[PDB]
Amino acid sequence: WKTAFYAVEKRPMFFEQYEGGSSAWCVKYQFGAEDGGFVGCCEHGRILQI
Amino acid sequence: TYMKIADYGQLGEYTCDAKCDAEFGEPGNIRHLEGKTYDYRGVFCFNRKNLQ
Repeated sequence: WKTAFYAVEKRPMFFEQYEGGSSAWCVKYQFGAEDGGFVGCCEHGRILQI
Repeated sequence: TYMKIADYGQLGEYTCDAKCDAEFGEPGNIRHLEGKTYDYRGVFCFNRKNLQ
Protein backbone atom coordinates (compact mmCIF):
# COMPACT_ATOMS: atom_id res chain seq x y z
CA TRP A 1 0.00 0.00 0.00
CA LYS A 2 2.98 2.37 0.15
CA THR A 3 2.79 2.33 -3.66
CA ALA A 4 -0.62 0.80 -4.47
CA PHE A 5 -2.86 3.67 -3.33
CA TYR A 6 -2.33 7.29 -2.34
CA ALA A 7 -4.19 9.83 -0.22
CA VAL A 8 -3.68 13.55 -0.79
CA GLU A 9 -4.48 15.95 2.06
CA LYS A 10 -5.22 19.62 1.36
CA ARG A 11 -7.12 21.22 4.24
CA PRO A 12 -8.52 19.72 7.47
CA MET A 13 -12.01 20.37 8.76
CA PHE A 14 -12.82 24.01 9.45
CA PHE A 15 -15.77 25.62 11.21
CA GLU A 16 -17.01 29.20 11.38
CA GLN A 17 -20.08 31.24 12.20
CA TYR A 18 -21.96 32.48 9.13
CA GLU A 19 -22.67 36.15 9.80
CA GLY A 20 -25.78 37.08 7.87
CA GLY A 21 -28.83 34.84 7.86
CA SER A 22 -28.28 34.55 11.61
CA SER A 23 -31.10 36.72 13.01
CA ALA A 24 -29.93 36.48 16.65
CA TRP A 25 -31.88 33.26 17.15
CA CYS A 26 -31.00 31.04 14.17
CA VAL A 27 -27.25 30.96 14.62
CA LYS A 28 -26.06 29.32 11.41
CA TYR A 29 -22.68 27.56 11.51
CA GLN A 30 -20.80 26.51 8.39
CA PHE A 31 -17.99 23.99 8.03
CA GLY A 32 -16.20 21.60 5.69
CA ALA A 33 -12.98 19.99 4.53
CA GLU A 34 -11.00 19.24 1.37
CA ASP A 35 -8.84 16.23 0.47
CA GLY A 36 -8.81 13.31 -1.95
CA GLY A 37 -7.13 10.15 -3.11
CA PHE A 38 -6.22 7.99 -6.07
CA VAL A 39 -4.61 4.69 -7.02
CA GLY A 40 -1.11 3.94 -8.21
CA CYS A 41 -0.66 1.14 -10.73
CA CYS A 42 -3.25 -1.39 -9.59
CA GLU A 43 -0.87 -4.32 -10.08
CA HIS A 44 1.00 -4.37 -6.76
CA GLY A 45 -1.86 -6.08 -5.00
CA ARG A 46 -4.70 -8.55 -5.52
CA ILE A 47 -8.05 -9.40 -3.95
CA LEU A 48 -9.16 -12.82 -2.75
CA GLN A 49 -12.82 -13.40 -3.65
CA ILE A 50 -15.04 -16.49 -3.72
CA THR B 1 -41.73 78.07 11.73
CA TYR B 2 -41.68 74.95 13.90
CA MET B 3 -42.46 71.23 14.02
CA LYS B 4 -44.67 69.09 16.24
CA ILE B 5 -44.92 65.30 16.37
CA ALA B 6 -48.54 64.24 15.92
CA ASP B 7 -48.27 60.58 16.98
CA TYR B 8 -46.42 57.32 16.36
CA GLY B 9 -48.06 53.90 16.25
CA GLN B 10 -46.86 50.59 17.62
CA LEU B 11 -43.92 48.85 15.96
CA GLY B 12 -44.03 45.25 17.20
CA GLU B 13 -46.01 42.67 19.15
CA TYR B 14 -45.52 39.37 20.98
CA THR B 15 -43.80 37.25 18.36
CA CYS B 16 -44.58 33.57 19.10
CA ASP B 17 -41.17 32.70 20.50
CA ALA B 18 -40.70 29.58 18.37
CA LYS B 19 -39.86 31.80 15.38
CA CYS B 20 -36.75 33.52 14.04
CA ASP B 21 -37.75 36.72 12.32
CA ALA B 22 -39.41 39.98 13.32
CA GLU B 23 -42.09 42.31 12.00
CA PHE B 24 -42.79 45.94 11.15
CA GLY B 25 -45.06 48.54 12.69
CA GLU B 26 -46.60 51.80 11.56
CA PRO B 27 -44.56 54.91 12.46
CA GLY B 28 -46.03 58.39 12.80
CA ASN B 29 -45.41 61.78 11.23
CA ILE B 30 -43.71 65.08 12.02
CA ARG B 31 -46.03 67.78 10.61
CA HIS B 32 -43.75 70.77 10.15
CA LEU B 33 -45.79 73.99 10.37
CA GLU B 34 -45.25 77.74 10.77
CA GLY B 35 -46.87 81.03 11.79
CA LYS B 36 -46.94 84.64 10.60
CA THR B 37 -47.01 88.00 12.38
CA TYR B 38 -49.51 90.85 12.00
CA ASP B 39 -49.10 94.60 12.40
CA TYR B 40 -51.00 97.70 13.39
CA ARG B 41 -50.37 101.31 12.41
CA GLY B 42 -52.13 104.62 12.87
CA VAL B 43 -51.75 108.30 12.07
CA PHE B 44 -53.28 111.65 12.94
CA CYS B 45 -52.64 115.36 12.47
CA PHE B 46 -53.08 118.49 14.58
CA ASN B 47 -52.61 122.26 14.53
CA ARG B 48 -49.69 124.20 16.01
CA LYS B 49 -51.19 127.21 17.78
CA ASN B 50 -54.24 125.21 18.88
CA LEU B 51 -51.73 123.04 20.75
CA GLN B 52 -50.54 126.21 22.54
